[PDB]
Amino acid sequence: IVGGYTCGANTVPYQVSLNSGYHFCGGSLINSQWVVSAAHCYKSGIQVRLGEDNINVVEGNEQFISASKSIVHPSYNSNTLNNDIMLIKLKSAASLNSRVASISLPTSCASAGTQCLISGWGNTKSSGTSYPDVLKCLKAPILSDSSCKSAYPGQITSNMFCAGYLEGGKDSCQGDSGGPVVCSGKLQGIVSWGSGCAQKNKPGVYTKVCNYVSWIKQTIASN
Ligand SMILES: [NH3+]Cc1ccccc1
Ligand SMILES: [Ca+2]
Repeated sequence: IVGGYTCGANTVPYQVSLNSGYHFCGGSLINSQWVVSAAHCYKSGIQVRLGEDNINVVEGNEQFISASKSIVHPSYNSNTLNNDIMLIKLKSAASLNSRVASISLPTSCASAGTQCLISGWGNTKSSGTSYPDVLKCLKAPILSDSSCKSAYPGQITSNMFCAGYLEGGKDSCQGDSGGPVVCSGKLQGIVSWGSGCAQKNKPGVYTKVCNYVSWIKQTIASN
């Protein structure tokens, strides 16, 4: 996250870190046994880390649970990043409390102008590299589809939305991928892609979760 603020420990209780020896992507806890992330975060050998603030220090609220199954969306296209969504089942259920909690799925799609919260452990610089150890947060609005398509001609599908600031300065970045965009207490987006971080006229692009609720619910019910 570029241009954000330190969230505070366990203030984003649905945020997870995906770990393969190191943090590589975010995700969101949607019930005691399932996480949703980006398909472009797929790899084998995922450990899900819940209850994290500092990802390099054991602070006492962590739960570390290995994945038993990963399910990339049937129509994910790695060239265009259309359908950039994946489900991860945990080998055992997490223990839910105030500091480790699920986030609700949306019943309706959020409109442009809605303010959302984006969070992650990704790069904090637009030029160069500095990775934080504690969770960073950013408040940002959903942009109109017309502004999003104007920023990225030929690249925005109905399964994507833009959020952020056309003036630049504040954005998600590498290492935030897979993490949550929460608006009005519901999971509306997944950090997906963009051109660089925090550049003028190049806002972040997010997977539009409201288009996937039926797939999520049916997949969880049968796996
Ligand atoms: N600035 C949006 C973004 C770029 C690369 C990875 C994740 C997010
Ligand atoms: Ca920790």
